Amino acid sequence: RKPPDADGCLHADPDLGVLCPTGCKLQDTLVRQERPIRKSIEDLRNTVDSV
Amino acid sequence: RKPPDADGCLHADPDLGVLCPTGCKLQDTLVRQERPIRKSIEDLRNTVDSV
Amino acid sequence: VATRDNCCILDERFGSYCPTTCGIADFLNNYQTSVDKDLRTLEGILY
Amino acid sequence: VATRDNCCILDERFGSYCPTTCGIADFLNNYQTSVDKDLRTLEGIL
Amino acid sequence: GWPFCSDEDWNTKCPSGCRMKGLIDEVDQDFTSRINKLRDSLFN
Amino acid sequence: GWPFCSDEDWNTKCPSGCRMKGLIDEVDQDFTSRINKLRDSLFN
Repeated sequence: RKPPDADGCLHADPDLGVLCPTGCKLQDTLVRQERPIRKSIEDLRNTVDSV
Repeated sequence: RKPPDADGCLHADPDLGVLCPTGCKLQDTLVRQERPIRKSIEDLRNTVDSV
Repeated sequence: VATRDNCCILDERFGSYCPTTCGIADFLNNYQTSVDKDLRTLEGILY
Repeated sequence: VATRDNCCILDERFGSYCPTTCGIADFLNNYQTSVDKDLRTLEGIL
Repeated sequence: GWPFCSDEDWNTKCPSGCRMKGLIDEVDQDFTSRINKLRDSLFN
Repeated sequence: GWPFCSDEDWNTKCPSGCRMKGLIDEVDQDFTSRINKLRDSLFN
């Protein structure tokens, strides 16, 4: 595998180069992703038991 | 002229790649440069207006 | 919100403040390690 | 005391905060444009 | 060819936001895939 | 091979800190040179 890069875009002013997600955008992404993953793991544990 | 890049370093972990100054470091740089620059310009205006 | 009292370097002319990508990388490591442990537990049970 | 790279912790799980480089770029654009105009005027005086 | 970072550099020099989103996406894909495989194994 | 940004991307996506440091330093060098030239003409 090769270190992955995602979500960059080229600004109209070449001097600014490639723009990338800020720390706020990345934080929003992580908080949004963590919730369903943690809930799914909790539910899955219970389903193992309710089977 | 090719856009200037500066102060980057390679992290020991290749997955993290090139590290660059944070917004805090960049802010410090600008705050410190702006003061003597603006004062020097006021000084020049006064020398000119004093004629 | 960032204020002079909770953010010692605050200069609002520079805009709103956000975590740095170092904070993002450190959060990601904590999250990834934690979730992976729980997934390994379930993988041991169902496989 | 807290070090200046760790004195703006606004979320305990995400660490200390900094402005974004968009804020840096926008501040730089205004500063550079303003100072350049003042220098142009001085440089135009004979 | 940038020089190597010092240990002290962390928190004053940080990764590209594009590299981080890449890493974040990889972790979410791994976790989503593993949850789906576990669900497929509830009744084998 | 990145796509071009849209007007709505600014503030959500931003430049590399290495590029901004480069640009900041270039502006300071330009202004310092221009101020010194004006000084040489007024006091020299």
